[PDB]
Amino acid sequence: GIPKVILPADFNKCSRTDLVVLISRMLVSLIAINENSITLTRYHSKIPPNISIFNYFIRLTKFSSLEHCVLMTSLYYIDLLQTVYPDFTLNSLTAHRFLLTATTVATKGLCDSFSTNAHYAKVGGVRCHELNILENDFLKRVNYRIIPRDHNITLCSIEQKQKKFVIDKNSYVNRPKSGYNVLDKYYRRIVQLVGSFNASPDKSRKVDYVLPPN
Amino acid sequence: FKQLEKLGNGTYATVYKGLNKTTGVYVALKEVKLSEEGTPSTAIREISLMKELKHENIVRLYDVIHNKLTLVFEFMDNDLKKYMDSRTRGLELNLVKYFQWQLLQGLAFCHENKILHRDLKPQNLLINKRGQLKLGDFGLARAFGIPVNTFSSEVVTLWYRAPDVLMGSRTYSTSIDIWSCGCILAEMITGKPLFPGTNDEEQLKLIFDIMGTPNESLWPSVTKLPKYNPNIQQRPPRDLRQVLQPHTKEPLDGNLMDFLHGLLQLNPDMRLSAKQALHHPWFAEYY
Repeated sequence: GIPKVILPADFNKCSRTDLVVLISRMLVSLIAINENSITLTRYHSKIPPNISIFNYFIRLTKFSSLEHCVLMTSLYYIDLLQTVYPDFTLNSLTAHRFLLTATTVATKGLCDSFSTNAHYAKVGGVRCHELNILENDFLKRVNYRIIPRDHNITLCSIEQKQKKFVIDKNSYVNRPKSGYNVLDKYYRRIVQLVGSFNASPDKSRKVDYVLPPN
Repeated sequence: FKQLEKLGNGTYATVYKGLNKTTGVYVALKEVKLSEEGTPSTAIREISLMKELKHENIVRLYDVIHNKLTLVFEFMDNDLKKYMDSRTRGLELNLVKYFQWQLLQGLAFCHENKILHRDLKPQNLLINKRGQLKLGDFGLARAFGIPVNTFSSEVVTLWYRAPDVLMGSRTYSTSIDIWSCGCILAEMITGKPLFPGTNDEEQLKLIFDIMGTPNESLWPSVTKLPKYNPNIQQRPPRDLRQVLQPHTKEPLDGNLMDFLHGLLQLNPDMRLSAKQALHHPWFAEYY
């Protein structure tokens, strides 16, 4: 027998401890798959850090006042970076450094209240400079296309530097909620996949998560 | 690019005029100081949103150049504030209308993509040698389509700030930009600024001396504003015509006046929308 908390439709009206368990769950599920299936990146650690993703994730949340939309954005930034930085895969060597980075770009990019990198580096465990070049890397690879919007990923992929081929490979109007439908789409997805207790980081929080069928 | 003259300043950026080395196209290079703060949040926000704002009435960002960071903006000659100084006096009313057309056109685009400029003033209304007006400097702007907790920001002047914002409001929507438009408008009409306040306190008083104090009756939302005062000396609204007319060479027609009142309601929800503004009888002859 295990608890069964029902979440709201709007992720903002929802406890951001719940989001930090939901995302962490999705993260190690990707980490398992992406691995159980090599030019290094800045998001690479020499060895897997001895702190689980969740325990690292709440920490960042508590001591840097990470807003909800930033937590959702962070998850989304995986799909972004994974689609436009060929070299980057999420895996137990990239999670942390990527997370630290994403988190603090989402906040500085999209929010009214934010800290300094020097504040973020301290909580995150890295030197300030470490975080500065780690922040700069991401922004270059993503081409500053950080606003989660329906066509954002595609437009980012298109805005990449393009190889010339012999044969060429071949407006948010009327679009619902002006194309700001991404973060809900992710919210609903993680409750659908890792919402139950069967994912991998069972240890973290013993709960089944529901989302009204609507 | 080869820099050829500084143009303005701030604590964020030093701006220069330069040239493309393929097309002779003139550009404004905006050098952003690149630090314990890392990559100036203000840049991440500007670069970010600009890519999202392509319109013939929003200054274009051409590229980004990377121990520094240069934002390459489409070079604009002067600005509404600087353009007016050159006369001396408000602009002639056919030109007043056109400029207010261009501003609302570009902003109507912002508001459609769910982005608030938040800091519209005549410096931020740049004007090229060809008479085109384009909104610029989206440093304080936000994509409000991302439901984050809103906190307002320190600005150099408050003359264009909505009364509710000055009353600590943190649930303001797209209506913050429409207030500034009604002030930009009065300015262009008269020559002098409508609410030339010195500080938080004075600006509000100066608004209420003309607009009347808030009408708790038809605006109940105001009692929830953090800086709200229930014990203000209640003032009757002064009719705008007798405030402007004395200092505008041409007669102010009814349409112009209804339009102006529509922008400068105290209650946000009573404020005209950019889309609605562009279909006011005042702009009929543009169709």
